Amino acid sequence: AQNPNCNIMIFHPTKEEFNDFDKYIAYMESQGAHRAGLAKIIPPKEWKARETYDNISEILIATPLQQVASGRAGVFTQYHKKKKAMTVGEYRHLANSKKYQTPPHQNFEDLERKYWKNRIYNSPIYGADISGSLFDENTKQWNLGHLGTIQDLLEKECGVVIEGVNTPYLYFGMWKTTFAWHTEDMDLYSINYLHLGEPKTWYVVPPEHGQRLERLARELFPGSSRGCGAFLRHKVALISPTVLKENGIPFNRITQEAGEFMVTFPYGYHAGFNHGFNCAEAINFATPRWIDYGKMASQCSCGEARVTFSMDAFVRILQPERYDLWKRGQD
Ligand SMILES: O=C(O)CNC(=O)C(=O)O
Ligand SMILES: [Mg+2]
Ligand code: NI
Ligand SMILES: [Zn+2]
Repeated sequence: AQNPNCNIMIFHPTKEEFNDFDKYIAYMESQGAHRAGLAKIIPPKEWKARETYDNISEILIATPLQQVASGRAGVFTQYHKKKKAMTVGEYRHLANSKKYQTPPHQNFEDLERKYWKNRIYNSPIYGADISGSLFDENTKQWNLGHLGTIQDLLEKECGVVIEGVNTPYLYFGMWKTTFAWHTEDMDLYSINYLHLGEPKTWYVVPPEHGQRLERLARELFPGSSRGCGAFLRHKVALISPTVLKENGIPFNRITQEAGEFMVTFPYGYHAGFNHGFNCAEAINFATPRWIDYGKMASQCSCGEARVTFSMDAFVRILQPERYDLWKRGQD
């Protein structure tokens, strides 16, 4: 069995190997990459996502989210308070202000220590989940707006034709902005490209051990667990590496830098934080190997997780018993 310790693998495709996205994903899995839950892909040196970022300040962040924490430094939840709209130029200036900017630090490790010590005492503002793309239309390789759609994958594998669309999302981050522990909707893959700015640190639990993280989360967030049988779908809970290590939960960590892709694999729980002002683009995708994960994915029916239009069909076709109850949650 390849990668039996479930280490995060790093790939360096050549420009030739960068042509066929599906084939490269399947290659990485042949090497055991999925066992980690997360892989890094460094593009060939010849590739570029677009020519310059010199003209992005006019993108609007219609609903910036202030991420307010509750709990203790290593075990906390965050709620998202909606803020007034601002442009990316306005948000970048805010990120760089004395109140929000990255503190002085020695290296990524020192910064990680400072994040876990101090995150809860601040409320950074995240421009998350903005429909759009920063890939040039002329970028033909690994262009996250030109991927094969999940609807088409389901049609190709299973013969069924369904409504829905699959588009990318932009994320504008600042120091301490946080993504809580989650898997993707319907335990899909994700791919994330860091277009510019400061790094993003990721934590990940191997898919084969995801249920160990779930059991810990039920113990650490006991009221949330009674409220919902899949409350990590709410995307609000944080657990630090120190707490994971104290509880024996297998995990890995890695830092993504500008110019690099990350892939998350079906049922790979992940969480993380941004080092400073940055912009990422991400989208969900599927392969044939996902279908069985999609059939088994948990679902939030308490009503909190409230998701996209396109998830309806995935539930309807892959999980027809749950359909009914899950849709009561969404309506
Ligand atoms: O970048 C972020 O804030 C969160 N991204 C993801 O969870 C992802 O790409 O799957
Ligand atoms: Mg602009
Ligand atoms: Ni994710
Ligand atoms: Zn729920």
